[PDB]
Amino acid sequence: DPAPATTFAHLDATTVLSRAIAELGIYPAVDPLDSTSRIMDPNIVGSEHYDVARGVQKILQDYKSLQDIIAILGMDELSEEDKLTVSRARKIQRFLSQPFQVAEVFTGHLGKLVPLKETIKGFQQILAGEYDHLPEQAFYMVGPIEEAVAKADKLAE
Amino acid sequence: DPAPATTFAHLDATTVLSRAIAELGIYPAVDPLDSTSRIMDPNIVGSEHYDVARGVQKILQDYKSLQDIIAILGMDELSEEDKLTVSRARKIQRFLSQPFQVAEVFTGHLGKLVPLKETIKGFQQILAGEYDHLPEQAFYMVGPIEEAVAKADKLA
Amino acid sequence: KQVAGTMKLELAQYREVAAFAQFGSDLDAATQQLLSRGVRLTELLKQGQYSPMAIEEQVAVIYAGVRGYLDKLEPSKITKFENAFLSHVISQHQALLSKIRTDGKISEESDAKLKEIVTNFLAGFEA
Amino acid sequence: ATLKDITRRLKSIKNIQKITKSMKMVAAAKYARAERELKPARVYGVGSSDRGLCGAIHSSVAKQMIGVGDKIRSIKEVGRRPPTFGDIFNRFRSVISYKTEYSLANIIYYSLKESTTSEQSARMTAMDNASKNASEMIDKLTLTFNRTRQAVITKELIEIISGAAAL
Repeated sequence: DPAPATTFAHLDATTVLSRAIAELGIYPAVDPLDSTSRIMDPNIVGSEHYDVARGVQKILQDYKSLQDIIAILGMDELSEEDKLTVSRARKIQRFLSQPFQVAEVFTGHLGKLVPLKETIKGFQQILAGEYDHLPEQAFYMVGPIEEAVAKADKLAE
Repeated sequence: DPAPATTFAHLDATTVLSRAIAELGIYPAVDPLDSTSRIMDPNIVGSEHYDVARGVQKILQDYKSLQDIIAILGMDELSEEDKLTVSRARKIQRFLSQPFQVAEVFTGHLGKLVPLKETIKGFQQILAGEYDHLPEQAFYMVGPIEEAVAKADKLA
Repeated sequence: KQVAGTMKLELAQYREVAAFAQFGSDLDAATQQLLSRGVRLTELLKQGQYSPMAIEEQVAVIYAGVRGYLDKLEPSKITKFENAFLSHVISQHQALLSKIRTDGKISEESDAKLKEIVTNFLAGFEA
Repeated sequence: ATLKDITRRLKSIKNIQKITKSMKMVAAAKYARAERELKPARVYGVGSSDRGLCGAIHSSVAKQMIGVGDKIRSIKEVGRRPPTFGDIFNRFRSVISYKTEYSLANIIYYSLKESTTSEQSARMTAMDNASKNASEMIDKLTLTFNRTRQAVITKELIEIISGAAAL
């Protein structure tokens, strides 16, 4: 749309929110394959931050192009390394969600603020495979990686 | 789209030049299945010219039908009538290629303006299997059908 | 022009196939090699920003791929490889870089030096 | 509905068409090897599997119903590799058709090799049809896209014209 389209260029960082993503209950409904920052560069945020982020988008984009395909062609036909990137992306999507302090009236959840390093570490760990045994819904609407692990036990009974 | 829609109302024929065909070394890169003519009608070009074209079209269509089974069962699991269609098809494919005068400078090969009746005859005789015994590569980059027999006799 | 033409042809046969990639368990050796080559030439086309390459440097790295030396190397590892391999050829074999340019093409001699630099370098990498 | 909707439905069903065509080719390759291996083990006869997407195969014997093949249990690791001696059934007829102690291994071996012939036969056919359906669907959406594409453009233009003419 002329209006929003003409605005992008006046910006150093763009957070793009999506109805499709909000519809799934993922809040904030930020689209990770369409949000950008000028400073998302290793010379600036460092090679550790940059690599993680890029990875998160990689598995997410890989997943996105498998979606419509395995939706009809069945899950079972997938390679055991492919259907792991399916399980991991689906967890990272949830781990992108987060209860907000100002949205307590909407969530039922307590607001949580995640320090930068803890975010990098949490995601680094999911990409690594350290939580393939943890259930999807454990990563949903929590703060730092600890609370996903704790949430996993509460769901075990 | 209105532009090509409106245009097509005035066209009597299409020459389609394809990248696929070029990559197979066929010059001119003309697609023999995609290229049509309004005058491809026996009442205009003659009963005979009609039947040969429709046989050449048919054998090339039927050659496309087998290329999967070629990939699946190999070439030696075709029926004896089917072994022929492939040879002939592949032999027709190449005879549709032809050297151009306009490129005599670039190549060293003499070009050919091939008279209509020799064109009609060449493919007429190929379809009938009057040249099945000849090597596949004799028909490639050649003028009339005599220069195919000439190319086959020169191959040691 | 030389190595480019191969890459271009080989990536195109790849593109003919790249759909049977993540759903291909029972593929023939031929189409398995088109993918492998495809996935690796693809990695060699990735490039860091703010670091353009001299033309001979490009052909030396495309050479790695088009000649198949990376065919058995893990996709994820290719960019790391390229960085180390290129640093090495700019560091130690400036002369060889000097000769891919001068000659216009890649001489039998340059084809010899590369055949050996890569084979040994690569072994060192995977060691 | 929208250009955006149609463009995506297009992206996925162009993908689907290519895989189903390749799986068809894989099934064909395993079928011919199974068909020319059905002959000597059939005269040897008188004296399902894990993998779905082979049409009515697993359902047809589940209708007639320890099971052989994983798709039986849920309705292991069989079908994939052509079944050897060491390792209710479907009996092969044509590419399009199939009908549902030593003498014991004999009866196991007879059905098992009849089973995969019918499987890759059927899968070949199913994927052939899935691919062709997809191809027909590609065209239909392609036609819609451009009918939408033309209307949006025209619509945008009539809005501009009406706006300038009203001045």
